[PDB]
Amino acid sequence: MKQYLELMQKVLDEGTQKNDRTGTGTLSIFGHQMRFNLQDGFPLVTTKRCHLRSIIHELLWFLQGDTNIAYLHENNVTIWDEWADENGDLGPVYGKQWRAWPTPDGRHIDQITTVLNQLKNDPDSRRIIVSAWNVGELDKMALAPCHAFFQFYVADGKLSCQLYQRSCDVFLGLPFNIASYALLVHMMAQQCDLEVGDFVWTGGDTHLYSNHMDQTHLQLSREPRPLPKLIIKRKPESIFDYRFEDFEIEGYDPHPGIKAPVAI
Amino acid sequence: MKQYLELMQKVLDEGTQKNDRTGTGTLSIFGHQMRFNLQDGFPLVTTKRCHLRSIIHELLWFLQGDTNIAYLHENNVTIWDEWADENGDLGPVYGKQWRAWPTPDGRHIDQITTVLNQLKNDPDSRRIIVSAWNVGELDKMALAPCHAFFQFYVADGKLSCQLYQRSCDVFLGLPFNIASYALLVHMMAQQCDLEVGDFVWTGGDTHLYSNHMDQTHLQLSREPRPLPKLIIKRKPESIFDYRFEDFEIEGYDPHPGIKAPVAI
Ligand SMILES: Nc1nc(N)c2c(n1)CC[C@@H](CNc1ccc(C(=O)N[C@@H](CCC(=O)O)C(=O)O)cc1)N2Cc1cn([C@H]2C[C@H](O)[C@@H](COP(=O)(O)O)O2)c(=O)[nH]c1=O
Ligand SMILES: Nc1nc(N)c2c(n1)CC[C@@H](CNc1ccc(C(=O)N[C@@H](CCC(=O)O)C(=O)O)cc1)N2
Ligand SMILES: O=c1[nH]c(=O)n([C@H]2C[C@H](O)[C@@H](COP(=O)(O)O)O2)cc1CO
Ligand code: NA
Ligand code: NA
Ligand code: NA
Repeated sequence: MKQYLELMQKVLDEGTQKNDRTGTGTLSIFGHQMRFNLQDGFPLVTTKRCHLRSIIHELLWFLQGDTNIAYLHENNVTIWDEWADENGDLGPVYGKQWRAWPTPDGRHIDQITTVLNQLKNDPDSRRIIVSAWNVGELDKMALAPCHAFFQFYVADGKLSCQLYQRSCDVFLGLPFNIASYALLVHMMAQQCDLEVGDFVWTGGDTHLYSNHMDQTHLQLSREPRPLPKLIIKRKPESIFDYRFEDFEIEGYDPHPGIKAPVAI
Repeated sequence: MKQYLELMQKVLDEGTQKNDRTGTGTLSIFGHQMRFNLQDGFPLVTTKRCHLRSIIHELLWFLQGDTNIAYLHENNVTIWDEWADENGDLGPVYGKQWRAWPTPDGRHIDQITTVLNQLKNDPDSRRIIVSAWNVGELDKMALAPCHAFFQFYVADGKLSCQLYQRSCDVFLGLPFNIASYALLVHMMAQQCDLEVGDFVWTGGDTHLYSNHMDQTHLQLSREPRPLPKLIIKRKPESIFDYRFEDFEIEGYDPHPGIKAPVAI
């Protein structure tokens, strides 16, 4: 995507060399923002093939409030493998915080249900937020959330969303993270009878790993292609009733996939 | 400031009409980002007179963990009067969440001490974060947090900070928000023996109130003046031990103040 390839070139040209948690090393910038008008097309990177199978199941898993990777296994999804405990648990990561944020007094807040009701009853609200950054449970989480915080917004019948990503592996993570939240905006918009607006991506520590450089130079040599179109084939009874089969990406004609080793 | 006046003009050129909680009406955009290199000067708006005294005291109050306006009144600061209850209490807003975020298992997390220790011991960490968005306590707060989430970053011996402001009153609120976080970066950098880097401001619902329009255009007719310079005159033994008199602002030569009504 044009904005994505501009970010990748900016990190190369302007990033500072950092040592990181993994010992791999990165080039890093701090603070970036991109905007995708979702009526221009679904923002799925075209300069390498990105597989949505795993994205979609993961988002459906988040929405079910699930943090045990069994559901992912049942669908041959392995991306949470490293971090699950001997019983297949990750602790209270995204799904738990989205669906059952615990109050200090033993109650719970369903942030997804709250946002749905805010969009349907108070669409002008400036407080339509889902946060995974539960400070009091970070220690129990298998991994600290990268997509920390997102906010919805309604203007002129269009639903927009902004994601704050505290830490962004530009090569391996960001294509999938953009697609996940773009998919969620379409789902939310459908359940609230809204049109789709913008997906705004904001990054904190935005980096390229030092062993992703050959892959980065290859990708930057490729020209982007027109964006595909997301079709939702069925309107479920609620945001919690979608199925993998409900989604079709029409007209996705990407360049070949690019493999690179993940920093553990 | 150049960046601030460009934001005002963008809301005016690109914003849409929204009703709002307060009944006033706004012109708003969703998603914005701007940067202030703090080595260029202290980013206190010059195209109207802004009163740094309230900004400083409010920040010292936050850092104490206080959420009652009595301290502010001891120092003739009235900016929180409209939302306090009969006893001066705001509920568990910024200061409480910064210093003592309550967990479900009875603990409290001092996020300011946490990020100070991360900056001293693990400055490459990608999760040097303070959040005020405590979902489980929003209903106890007089106002939901506007400057909701911020992240620190270190490169080339300089401390940077990014704020996610989910809701921004551009004319009345934003000048105070920018200066407050810039001051905090200087204080943190002092305590960590770092130089100052960038303050990155990111906005969610970024709006001009309908009854701020004549004031906004008056300000836009003015040329920014040179940024003032912040001098800190002591190194306290901790981030919690600063005093109002430790700060001096040099070379602040603003255009006249512009009065506007706050939306309650
Ligand atoms: N959907 C999603 N994506 C994730 N990437 C992701 C998860 N779920 C959940 C967990 C973990 C999964 N880890 C993996 C990601 C990718 C592969 C992998 O090899 N994929 C292939 C094949 C895929 C396919 O076939 O379709 C391929 O893609 O080709 C393996 C494991 N993550 C977190 C995550 C991390 N990071 C960065 C920021 C920092 O570099 C560092 C954090 O470290 P720190 O705490 O110090 O900041 O990980 C992001 O940027 N975004 C993120 O979501
Ligand atoms: N809608 C809304 N709600 C909030 N709670 C909120 C904000 N906006 C924005 C920032 C913060 C509240 N801080 C302030 C900041 C400034 C003033 C103020 O009075 N400024 C004028 C004087 C006006 C006059 O004399 O008529 C000046 O600068 O001279 C009041 C409160 N929080
Ligand atoms: O620091 C601030 N900066 C700021 O701009 N505001 C403004 C944003 C909104 O106009 C208003 C909050 O109202 P609301 O929760 O509906 O967004 O106060 C409020 C605060 C309070 O800290
Ligand atoms: Na940038
Ligand atoms: Na504590
Ligand atoms: Na003190």
